[PDB]
Amino acid sequence: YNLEAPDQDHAARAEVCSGTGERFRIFRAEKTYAVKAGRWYFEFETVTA
Amino acid sequence: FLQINGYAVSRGFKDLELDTPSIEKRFAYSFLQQLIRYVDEAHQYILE
Repeated sequence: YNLEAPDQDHAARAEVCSGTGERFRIFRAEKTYAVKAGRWYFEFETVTA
Repeated sequence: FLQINGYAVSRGFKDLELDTPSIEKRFAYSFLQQLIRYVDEAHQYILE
């Protein structure tokens, strides 16, 4: 008596298991360090993707 | 007034079963496979 399992279902939960207060966290430089003229560069390393 | 008195009207309880959830109803019964089947126009074209 052959058995056929239901086909695989995609995962759409989006792993959003954070607290209700936050879904993302924003880190910024201080307002006083605002640049208004010139050439500026900074680096962002991504430990995770 | 229904809602305030606490009566909730129910929509798809009639014929609540539809049996699709994309699990029992494989592919597209009436668009994709029906199109590719109607491509038998090509087979009858060969016969012509």
